[PDB]
Amino acid sequence: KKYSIGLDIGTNSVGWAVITDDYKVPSKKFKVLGNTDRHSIKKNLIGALLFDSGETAEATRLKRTARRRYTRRKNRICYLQEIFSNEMAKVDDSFFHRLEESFLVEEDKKHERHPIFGNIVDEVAYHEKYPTIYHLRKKLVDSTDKADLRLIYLALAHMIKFRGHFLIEGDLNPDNSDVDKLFIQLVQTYNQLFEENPINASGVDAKAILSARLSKSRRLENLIAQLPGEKKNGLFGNLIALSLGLTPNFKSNFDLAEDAKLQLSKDTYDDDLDNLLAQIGDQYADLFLAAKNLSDAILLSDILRVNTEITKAPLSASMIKRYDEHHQDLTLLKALVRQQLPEKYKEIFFDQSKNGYAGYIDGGASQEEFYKFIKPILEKMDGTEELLVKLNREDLLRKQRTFDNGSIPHQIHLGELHAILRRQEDFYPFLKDNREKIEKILTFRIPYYVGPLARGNSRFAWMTRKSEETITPWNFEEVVDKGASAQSFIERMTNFDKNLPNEKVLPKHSLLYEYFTVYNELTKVKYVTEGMRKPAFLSGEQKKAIVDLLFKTNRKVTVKQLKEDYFKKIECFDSVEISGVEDRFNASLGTYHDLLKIIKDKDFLDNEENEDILEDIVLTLTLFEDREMIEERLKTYAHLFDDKVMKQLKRRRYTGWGRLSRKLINGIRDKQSGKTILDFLKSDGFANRNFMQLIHDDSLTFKEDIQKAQVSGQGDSLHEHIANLAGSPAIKKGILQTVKVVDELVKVMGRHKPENIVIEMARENQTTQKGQKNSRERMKRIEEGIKELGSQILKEHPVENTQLQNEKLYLYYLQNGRDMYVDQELDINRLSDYDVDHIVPQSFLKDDSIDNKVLTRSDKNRGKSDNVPSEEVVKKMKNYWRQLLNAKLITQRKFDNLTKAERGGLSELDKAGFIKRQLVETRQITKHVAQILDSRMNTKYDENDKLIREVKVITLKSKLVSDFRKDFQFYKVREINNYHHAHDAYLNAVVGTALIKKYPKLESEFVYGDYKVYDVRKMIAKSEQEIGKATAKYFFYSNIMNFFKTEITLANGEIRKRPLIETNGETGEIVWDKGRDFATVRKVLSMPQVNIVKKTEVQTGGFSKESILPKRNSDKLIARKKDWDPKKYGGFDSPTVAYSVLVVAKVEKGKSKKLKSVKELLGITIMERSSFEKNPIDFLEAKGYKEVKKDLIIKLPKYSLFELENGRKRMLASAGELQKGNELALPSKYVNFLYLASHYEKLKGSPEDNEQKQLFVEQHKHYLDEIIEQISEFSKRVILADANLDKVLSAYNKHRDKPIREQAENIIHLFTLTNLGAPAAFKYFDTTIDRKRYTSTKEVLDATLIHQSITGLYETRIDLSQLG
Amino acid sequence: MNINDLIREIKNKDYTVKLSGTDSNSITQLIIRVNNDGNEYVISESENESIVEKFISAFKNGWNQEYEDEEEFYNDMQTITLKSELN
RNA sequence: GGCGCAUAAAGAUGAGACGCGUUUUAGAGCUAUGCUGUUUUGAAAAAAACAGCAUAGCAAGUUAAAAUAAGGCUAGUCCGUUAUCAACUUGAAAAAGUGGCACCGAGUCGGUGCUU
Repeated sequence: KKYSIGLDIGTNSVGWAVITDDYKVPSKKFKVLGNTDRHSIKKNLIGALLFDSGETAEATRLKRTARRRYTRRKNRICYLQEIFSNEMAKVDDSFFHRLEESFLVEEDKKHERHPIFGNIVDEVAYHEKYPTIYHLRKKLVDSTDKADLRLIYLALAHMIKFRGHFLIEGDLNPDNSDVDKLFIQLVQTYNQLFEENPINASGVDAKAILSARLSKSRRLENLIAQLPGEKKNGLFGNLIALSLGLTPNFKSNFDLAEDAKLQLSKDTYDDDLDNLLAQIGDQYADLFLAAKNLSDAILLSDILRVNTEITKAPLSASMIKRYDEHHQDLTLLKALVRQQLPEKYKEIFFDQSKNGYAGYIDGGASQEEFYKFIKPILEKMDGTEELLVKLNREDLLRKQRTFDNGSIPHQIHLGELHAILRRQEDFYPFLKDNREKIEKILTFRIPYYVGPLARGNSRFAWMTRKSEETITPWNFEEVVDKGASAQSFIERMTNFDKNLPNEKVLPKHSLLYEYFTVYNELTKVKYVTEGMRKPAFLSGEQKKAIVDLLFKTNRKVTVKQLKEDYFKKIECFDSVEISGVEDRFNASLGTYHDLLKIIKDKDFLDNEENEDILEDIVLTLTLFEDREMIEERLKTYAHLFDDKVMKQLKRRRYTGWGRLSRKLINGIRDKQSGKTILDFLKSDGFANRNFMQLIHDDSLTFKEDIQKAQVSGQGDSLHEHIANLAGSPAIKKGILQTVKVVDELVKVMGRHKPENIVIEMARENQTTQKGQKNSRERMKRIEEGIKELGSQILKEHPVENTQLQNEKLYLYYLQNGRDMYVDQELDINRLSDYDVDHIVPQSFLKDDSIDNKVLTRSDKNRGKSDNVPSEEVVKKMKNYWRQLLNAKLITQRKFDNLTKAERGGLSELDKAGFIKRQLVETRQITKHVAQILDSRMNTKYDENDKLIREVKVITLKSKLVSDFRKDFQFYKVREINNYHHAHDAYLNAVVGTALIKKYPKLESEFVYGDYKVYDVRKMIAKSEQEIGKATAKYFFYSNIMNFFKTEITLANGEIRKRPLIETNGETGEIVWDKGRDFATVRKVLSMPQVNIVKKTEVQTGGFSKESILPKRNSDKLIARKKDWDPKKYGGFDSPTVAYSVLVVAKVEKGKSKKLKSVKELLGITIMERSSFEKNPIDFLEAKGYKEVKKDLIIKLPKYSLFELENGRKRMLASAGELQKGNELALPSKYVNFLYLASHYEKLKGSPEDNEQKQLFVEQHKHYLDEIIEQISEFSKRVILADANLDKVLSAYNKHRDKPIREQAENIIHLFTLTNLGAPAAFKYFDTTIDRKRYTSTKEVLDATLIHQSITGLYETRIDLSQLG
Repeated sequence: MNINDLIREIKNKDYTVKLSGTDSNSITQLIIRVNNDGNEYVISESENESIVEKFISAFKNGWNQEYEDEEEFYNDMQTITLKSELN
């Protein structure tokens, strides 16, 4: 039985379909497992697979980092206890035990309630003598007297847990800490970045302006007023305002799509800037790094202000002066309140619920809520000056422990610790004998290259241990082999190229890679010298000359710098039409300018032998971060550099990764040529090509050369192969589930291998569907065109961006009110019957772009041919269209489309292009899917190595099946029901297998493998129509869907009519049965049984909701620790039910507590799952259930399908609720009438079906009441939402005489009431009908459990009511 | 106003949101799970009104509707009526 | 679909560190009014509150300790929210195995015939 399989790959579903030769969908009676009356179910062999998406591994990485950092923190506390173990035991024994039980209730505690000092008296005098710990800190640095042991331990014990960022390197000096050198570092970055428009910041004083307190926004324009001028919205201006703490926009600063707001204090910055970076390019991230660094300098000058007794008192005096300003400012403020208002004094100070004082201190609030609360109220107060300066200065009432503590360099804690150790070195000699251990503890830092301290037990770490003892920070060097472990860190952190595996890719800023990309921009340069009329690609003499001149001179090179400084300075040409680069270069030798600026030796950089030396330096400056292994790795290069630049070279860094490896560029060669990719970029003859053609040169060796490496060596199983891929995790989950569905699928049909496997896959978009993300872009095209013209069309008719998407008006604004074909003026009001004709008609390429469609009055203004537009028009209009050329109204591609009449007509290369745009599969991961499905199915070798390729792997593109679907009107409303995916995969099989029937002769372009290389250099006829049943040519017309039609309309009303039942000439076998295929396939798509399987899951993830709630006494809380009361200590709430167990047991009924045989649902947390697997029956007797019956323990996961009366299918949501399962069988004429009802204003084609489909919409008003009938008498069987149903029926009866379009739109919105999964809300015309779910679960006990296979073709039906 | 407006800030309140939708599956039913339970909440995207405007248009009010289990959730959403409008 | 310049881009991935935030406790609340409690002089009320309670008015109000997914054993200054998954058949797992074909019609698949 010959058959083939259609598939479709999204990210939540996969469509699977089985077709036969006449495209009749098969159907089989099936075996039923369980205990029902029915023992066979006839099912159609077509459906889809639904499943929840596959999340990335980011959150688990973050919580892993959090657990590790709290682990190291607590173990630092354990270290400090280890040093002060004995002497603290000398004075007071249970002190550390008091610190251990600081968290309990005094009932639960077994020592004194006062942790510090034991008594009441020294504790009260402790808080009165020292209110904070900072007073104690500044006391202990500025002391001569002895102090208490537990006091000093508590001091330095505070000094360990909070140590500030290690992100500065070195010590505190104006090279890295003052605002002047870092500000001028930013200045050199800015002017040295641009090289044009040089600004000055020499005589200005950013220390005096930025350092002293004032208003921030008032400070903002002042530094603008000290520089000569950029703007108040300058890039430097918004940059420095960003560095102060204001969060500016950067939309108009770079002319980007959306707004570009960044908050440095927000945690979004560390990737949101990255998404900003992807809209500007990588050249600016160092400038943003300098902005962040200078912002840290501003914050450091903000926190340190005291400078009088600066001898070892940098911090604590500033903190306690801030404490005092809080104190006296509170007193004067309260005196101002009671002095002025005896109302709202309680609302400020006794509230803790309205963002007041008590909320900012004792309640739950923040400083934004408090300042935003008090600011009009304090503004209302009668006499109140010199406090708004604290409002704009953030100075009033500000606490100690804030979010601005993230600025603190650890050296302040280091030396501040250190002076305390100097004042205490004399009294307590243990400190004197342990001080290097103390500063060693504080200054410890696990490097990047080391990684975690495993013992081979991790999944993630790679440490090797040169000695074998406990890894301790006293003697950290005694264990670590940095060479071997860091060598693994070189190996564990490099990536492998897909385009060249078994090899390590390059860093991003390699000199080799930058030569690759600068040459990859210069390979597209095709310049016209004025007098040859020839855009000629460059020579290696020319390219090497320019690289010798310009790319070794400056980074950002414009075209006027280019043609001025080369073509006239060297070559003496005035105007050269350099067609490739518009203004500036996408690639630049920035690292070349870096190191050439550093070591100042052009001979050293132009050596061919120091290149791999620079690969070592680029590699080490790429990877490592800890400076010691930075410098020793270049002690190998201690010879070349005489230590001056090595005072600087260790600082400079580079991040990123190249997409290629050196063995793919400067590795393999053409054996015919003996040339690397660099050699082709410096010598590609007359035809200099881009690297995408260097891969895809099918005549040349490089597709074979890469492809012999793309095949694996010793291949692993399926799972590691899927782990080798490149995409989202969810698309990989779609690949794996696709393979599983193919596996069970071929296990269904006789265990016979299939014949053709078609794949469609396109996903991962977030571009907001281009409704309003495009009118600003094409409106910007209007503003550029009108900007160059000056013929102000926007003075007599300005239009709106809701109506800018419609192509008629937009094409009217494109051509400056002048028609292309006839030199005439297109009138304003007659745009309705104005015609939209294509450059190349609808028989050669299905194109709806701007690049093809132009606006005119008549179709006959073009000429008389389906060929290129007539030479009585282009030669006629070679002036105004060249004005469109000079003003950039058209691209060069659309230019040669319009000036294709220069080429006479459509050539072999033309139809070569139009055929090779329909079918060339250009997604990498799609070809990988084709390889993985290729490996499993075809496995019969021969005596040779030949894969006997019985199974064809056909890959299509969405334009073919999509435009087939739209042309033959088999419409697709994504919102009726989930059946549409299976119909999409079915049509994928239709178009794919129709291609393998009609054209087997060029299977080698849309099937992976090695078929015949016979192509369209001879399959295109060099003349008109080939003869009947004697055609060696493919066809004439570049569309491949023409033979499904009846009429092939030419550009003259001419019906090219192709034969009815299509065959193939070389086979003599029929390929298209036009007489019955559309009633057949239309009968297929209207089928009421389509296999829908929502895939089951075991719910994993986090334990519960994480925000810790206060100590109430509700009995549904989960304790944080096992010794902690959920009442007397609080805890978490709302756990995560992994899966629901179904249990028969006996509860103790009534006051007599007698065994009552029940069968009830029970939810399971994830926090009890491993306990449930370890012993379930002891867990359930621990739950309070007796007489467990283990053979009736029914594990019911999430989305386990249940069946009720009339086939009322419902999906099991969790233990607490249900979800809704049955589907909708809709006749296809209703689907089409809702489609064209929805598409009435956006029909997008010829007026024949605009009027035809329009009147056809106007026919069937009956269909609307038939659809509401279907939802009516359908919804009473399975939904049972009675009041909602009467609301929508009555509301439907109200607005019956509505305008048709939006009425049908509200019908489409009314279809959500049926759909699968969660209950939703929706809005018929104005009345938004509220959702309604089913929290009940008692009915499922009396229902039909169904277990499903992964294709839903082995149902297993279990009845709960038959169970005892 | 954006999608990751709602994702990040409703993420910041102690709920879980993990939407699922891309081409060609032209549906973007985000999931809410107002209780960590089978009481998940859902809004789609359809052709006329983006899911931001579906969200704020669906939650200008408090909780006042039928179910007595979700109301604090709606109160949470009440706060995020006002933050994105005046930032 | 965006073909967005006929071209087609960019991808999972894992190591370091801060800063919060949250929660419980320590941060003795003071005075006046009224109440429950034992004393006190008492054949019973009767202050001495030492306490607790509630209500008013006052008073201060910034910080610390601990934990930060339950915990696990392999006990490491490691790991625990990723991917992975119907059922029954064995098998510790790893895994492997488990179900006829044509024809007719279509309201969630049903019916007919044959092979058994």
